Amino acid sequence: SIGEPNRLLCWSIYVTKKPDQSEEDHHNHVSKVNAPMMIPFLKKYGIVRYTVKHNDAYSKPKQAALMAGQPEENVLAYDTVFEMIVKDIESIQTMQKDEEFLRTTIPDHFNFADMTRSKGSLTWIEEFTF
Amino acid sequence: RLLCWSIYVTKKPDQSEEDHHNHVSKVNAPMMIPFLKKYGIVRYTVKHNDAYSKPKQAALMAGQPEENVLAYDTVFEMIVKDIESIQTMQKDEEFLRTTIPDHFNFADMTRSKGSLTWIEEFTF
Repeated sequence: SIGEPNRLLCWSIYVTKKPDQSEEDHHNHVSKVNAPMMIPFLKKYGIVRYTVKHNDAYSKPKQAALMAGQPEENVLAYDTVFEMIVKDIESIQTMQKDEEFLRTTIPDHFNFADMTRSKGSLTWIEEFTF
Repeated sequence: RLLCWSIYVTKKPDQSEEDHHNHVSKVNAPMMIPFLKKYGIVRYTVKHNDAYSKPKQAALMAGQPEENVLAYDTVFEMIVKDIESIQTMQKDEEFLRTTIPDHFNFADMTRSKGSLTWIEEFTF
């Protein structure tokens, strides 16, 4: 019954925006509509931290200057990345079975995500703050 | 707006998972911390997609096509207030002297990627 201790986990979702949609629209929906919607469920299931990472018109010129010289192929091209730190997987498995979470959030994904081109990652992490 | 400098690495093709992640945590990471501190770096997060996380990833993503899995072995995240903090570090000759050759010990540098993003963050 003794087991390897639980390490901090990061659950990350990589979102490509809908083809027709504009960057403004995608990013507005995510920060203004989809984020307030998610906050409640994350609190409830004991998510440590929630980070939304934007690669939009504000970051891309900073990105082009920092990575000048690199081929476009060496850039990760997702419009948004959502990241949730949790202490254990069961937090997120239970939230994925939440009928309320699902009927709320799942149809909203069709307003900003191309699901044929989105990805997920569940990692254990080492974090250092300075 | 805080920024996130993210590097996505696939292990060297003739290297085991065990060795990749051992190298990253024990060799690369203590090499990097001094430089990250010294420049303006706020937070450094190493994410590991190895045999500890993969069974948890599979349980959680059960049913989904394998193509939906992000395939990188390690992901390195640097929070900074400006790109200038990363640039200054990437022109430190002792940083370059030591960290570049170390990349050849863990990363397949044909299949690595970077991203720079601005972040929204809510702590609970």
